[PDB]
Amino acid sequence: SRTSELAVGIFVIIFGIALFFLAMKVSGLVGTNLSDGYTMKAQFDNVNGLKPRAKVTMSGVTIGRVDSITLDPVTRLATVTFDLDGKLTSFNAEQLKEVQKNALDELRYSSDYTQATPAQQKTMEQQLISNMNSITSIDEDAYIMVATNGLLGEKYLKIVPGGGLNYLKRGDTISNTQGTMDLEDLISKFI
Amino acid sequence: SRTSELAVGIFVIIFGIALFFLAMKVSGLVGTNLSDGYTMKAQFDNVNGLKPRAKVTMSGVTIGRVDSITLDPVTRLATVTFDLDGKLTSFNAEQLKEVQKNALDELRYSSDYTQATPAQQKTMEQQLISNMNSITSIDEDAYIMVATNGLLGEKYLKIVPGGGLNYLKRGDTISNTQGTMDLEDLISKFI
Amino acid sequence: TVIFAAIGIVGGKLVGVDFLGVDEGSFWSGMQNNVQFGHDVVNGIIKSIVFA
Amino acid sequence: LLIITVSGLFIGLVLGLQGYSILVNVGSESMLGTMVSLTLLRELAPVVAALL
Amino acid sequence: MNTIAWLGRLVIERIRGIGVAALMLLQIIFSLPSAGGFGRFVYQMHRVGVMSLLIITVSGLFIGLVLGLQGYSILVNVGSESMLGTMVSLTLLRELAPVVAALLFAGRAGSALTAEIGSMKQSEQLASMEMIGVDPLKQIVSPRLWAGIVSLPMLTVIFAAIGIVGGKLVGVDFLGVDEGSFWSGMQNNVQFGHDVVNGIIKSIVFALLCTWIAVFQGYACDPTPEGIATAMTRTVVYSSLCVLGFDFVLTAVMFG
Repeated sequence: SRTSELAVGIFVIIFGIALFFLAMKVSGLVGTNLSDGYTMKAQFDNVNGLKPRAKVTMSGVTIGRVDSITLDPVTRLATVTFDLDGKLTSFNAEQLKEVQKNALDELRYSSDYTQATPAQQKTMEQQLISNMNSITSIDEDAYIMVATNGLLGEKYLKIVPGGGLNYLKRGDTISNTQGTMDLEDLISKFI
Repeated sequence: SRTSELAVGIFVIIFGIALFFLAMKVSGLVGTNLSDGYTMKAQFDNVNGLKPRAKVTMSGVTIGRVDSITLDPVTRLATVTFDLDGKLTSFNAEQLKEVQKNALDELRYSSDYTQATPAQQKTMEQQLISNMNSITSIDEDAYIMVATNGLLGEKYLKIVPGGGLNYLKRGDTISNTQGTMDLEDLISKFI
Repeated sequence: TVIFAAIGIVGGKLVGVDFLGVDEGSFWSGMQNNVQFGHDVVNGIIKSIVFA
Repeated sequence: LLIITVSGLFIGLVLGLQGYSILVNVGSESMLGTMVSLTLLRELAPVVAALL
Repeated sequence: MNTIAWLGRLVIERIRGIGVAALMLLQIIFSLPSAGGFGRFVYQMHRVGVMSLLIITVSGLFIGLVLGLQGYSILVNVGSESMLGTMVSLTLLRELAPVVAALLFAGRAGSALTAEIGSMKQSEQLASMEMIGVDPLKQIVSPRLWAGIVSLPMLTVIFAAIGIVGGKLVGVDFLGVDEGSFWSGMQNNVQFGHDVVNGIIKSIVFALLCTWIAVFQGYACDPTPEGIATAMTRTVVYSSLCVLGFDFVLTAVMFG
C-alpha cells in the first residue's frame, strides 16, 4: 500500500540525483545552449581531425559550437557551417548606440571623412542604415584559423580579428581563412 | 528483549545516513567550503583556451578558483573574475599593524618625505584608515597571468608578486595582466 | 546503471584525491572537458536497455 | 538497490587504485578523471551491473 | 520505533548467522580423510569444474575483445601503442581474472552447489544418513567443498590465457599492429612471481569465500521449497559483496 510505494519514491529520488550529476556536472549540456544562434559558412582547405560539435573561440574565450561540415566537390574546398551567438557574440540594446556613435564618428571624421563624406547626410545617414540590424563586432578583414590546446589537444576554430571597419550579417563568408597545420606540414613550413 | 533489538536497528541508521552525507561532501556538491571568499576581477586581452573553475595560485600553492569570464563586444576584450581565500590571502591582526607602521615608514620614508612633500600628512593620515578596512595581502602592481601546469593538464592563474606598497581590497582590479601564448605562436616566433 | 556509474565515479575521486592526492580542479576539469552527453551517456543507456 | 550501491564503490576504488598506479610513471595523470570516467561510462556500467 | 527494532533484530541474526558458519568450516577440514574419498572427490570435480568450463571459455573471449577494442581506441591518438600488449595483460592478470571469473563462478557453480545441498536437506536424505551414522558433513559437504577450492584457480588461469589470446585476435588480425611488438612488449614487462603468482593467490582466497558461503546456505537453509529458492539467491548477493570487498583490500597489499 503506502509502505512500499513511498519507498519506491526514494529510489526515483536517488536515480533523480544521479542523473542530474551525469547531465549537469559532467556532460556538456550546461555548455550547449545558445540564444538566437545564427549560422555562417566559410571555405577552408585543411580541416584535418577537426570534428563537428567543437567549441569555437574568438578572443581567448569561447562563444559557441561548430554545426556541420561537408565538402563542396565543385571547387574542392571545405565547407564549415557553425552556430554563432546572436547575444554575447553580437551586442545588445546598450551597444546599438555604442556602435552607432562609432560607425558615425569613424566615418565622418574630417581626416578620414572623404570616403563618402556627408554630401547631405551621406556619411551619417548611410552608416546607420549600413548596419541597422544583424551586425557583429567582427572585422571585415578578419582571418579564422584552426587551433588546439596542448601537445595533443583537440581541434576547434579560432576567429581572430584584425583592423576592421565593416562587419558581417547573420549568414555570410569570411574572405580570409587559414587551414590547420601538423607535423606532415610543419617541418616543410620551417624550410 | 527490545533492549538490543532496537539498539541494533537504530545505531545502524544514524550511522548509515552519516555515510550518505559523506557522499554529498566528496561529490563536488553542497559541501567542501572555503574561508569567506570574495570576487576580484582583472582584464586580459585573450585567455582563449582557458577552463573556468580552475586553480589559482599565489606562488605555487592554491588560493582559490576562477568564477567567471565574459566578453564586451565593443572593445573586444575579455574580463575575468575569480574567488580567493580569506586565510591565505588575508592578514593577522598583528600583521595588519606591522604593515601600517611600515606604511608610514614607506609613505613618509626617509627619502619619500624628502621628495613628495615636507609635510605629506595626506599620505600619512590615509594609510591609517585604508589599512584598517578589509584589505588583501596581495600587492599593488603584481601582475596576474596564465600558466600551463607542466606540458599537459590545463591552464591556471599565476600571481607574480612584483614588489608592493599599495595593497588591494575586496573586489578590486589588477591593472597588469598577461594573456596566453600557445605553441603555434612560438614556432612562428622562432622560424 | 545510472546509479552504478554515478557512485563509481565518485568512488574513484575518493581514493584518488583524498588518500593519494591530485589536483581536484584538474580532475573535474578534464572530466567535463572530454565526456559528451549525447554521445556517451545516452549511448551508455541504450546499451542498458537492450541488456534489460 | 543496496547490493549495487555498495558494489558501486568497490569497482570504483580498484579503478581508483590501478588507475593511479598505471598513470604515475607516465606522469600525465590529467587522464585520471578521464580514465575513470570513460571506462565506467562505456563498458563497466552496462556490463557489470548486468551480471549483478 | 518498531521498524527500527525489526532492522535491529535482523542484523543481530546475521552476525550469529556467521558464527555458526565458521564452526561448520573448522569441523570439515580438521578431520581424518574418509575411506575412498578420492573417488567421491574426482566425481565431484566433474560436477563443479568440468561443467563450468564452457561458460568461462566463451566468456573469456568477449572480455578479451572489448579490451582489444577500447584498448585500441584509446591508444591510437597517443600513438604509443607499444602498450597494447601491456595494457591487455596487466589488467587481465591483476584484476579482471580474479574479479570477473568469480562473479561468473558464483553464478553457475556457486549457486548450483547450494541447490544440490538444499534439495538434500528437504527430502531428508541427510537426515536418513545420520541415523545410519555416516555424518553427512564428511560425506556430502566435504567433497563438494574441495571440488570448489581446487577448481577455481584452475579456471582463472584458463580465463586469463584465453583473454590475452582474444586481445591479440582483434588487435593484430583485424586492426593491425606489429606482431613482434605484442609479445616482446609483453614478456619483458610481466614478471611471473610478482604478477601471475599474485594473480592466483587472489584466486584462492576468492574460491574459499565463494564456496564456503555457498555450501553453508544450502546446509543451513530450511525445507518448504520457497526455502530453497530464497537461499540460492542469498549466496549470489553475499558472494559478490565479498568478492569485490576482499579484492580491494588485497590489491592495496600487493600493489600498494
